[PDB]
Amino acid sequence: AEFLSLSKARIEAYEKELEKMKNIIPFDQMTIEDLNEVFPETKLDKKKY
Amino acid sequence: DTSTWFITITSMIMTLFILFQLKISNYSYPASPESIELKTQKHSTPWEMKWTKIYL
Amino acid sequence: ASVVPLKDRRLLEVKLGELPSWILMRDFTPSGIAGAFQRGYYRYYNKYVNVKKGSVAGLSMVLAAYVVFNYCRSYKELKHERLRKYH
Amino acid sequence: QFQFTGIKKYFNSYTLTGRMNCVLATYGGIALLVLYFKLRSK
Repeated sequence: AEFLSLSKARIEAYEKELEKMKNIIPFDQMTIEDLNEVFPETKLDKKKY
Repeated sequence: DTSTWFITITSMIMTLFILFQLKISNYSYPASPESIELKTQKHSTPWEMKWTKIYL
Repeated sequence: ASVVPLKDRRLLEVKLGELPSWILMRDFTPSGIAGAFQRGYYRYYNKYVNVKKGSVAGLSMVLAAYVVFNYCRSYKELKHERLRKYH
Repeated sequence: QFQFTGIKKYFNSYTLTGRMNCVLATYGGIALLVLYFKLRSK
């Protein structure tokens, strides 16, 4: 029952992730930082191409 | 014309390369957007592997 | 006087080219989607009609301002005028 | 002042070789000398 114990919170955290994923897309012309959660940014000299 | 004496413009050119490194530094690359979709796929697949190991 | 000249360009940008996005400006962004290019249009005759998404009247006013601003410095040198007027 | 920390990570990267305007300053400052000298001898 450890799968029924541990992955139950992993189900609801994935279920809550589907709630915030609806929030981010918003308007077409929405934001330059709210779109900076899914698509990534990094430190200096990461993107080679 | 053949102008002279040069104490002018060249000190007013390097102030300009504080401007152009300010504007062009805030640009966006289309390619970086295709990279963030890759790491989201492998993370939940390993999380499902963490759930498969939670089964096995 | 710095907040005076800075509020000149931010008025001559967001009206006649091109009023950007970043919500808190989202409906302000579509305010440029209709554009004030219909307001900017009537000066030439009609002909620069292509201003819809490559906006001529947004840009061609600054470059028309930078010409007549540089006509003033050249005026002292190329005098040429008689004791009369031209044709 | 914020025309610095936007590009301050860039500066000490490449100004180690890029900020050698002293050779431009020496080739400029010597170029000052011959033109004041020719107008001195007219």
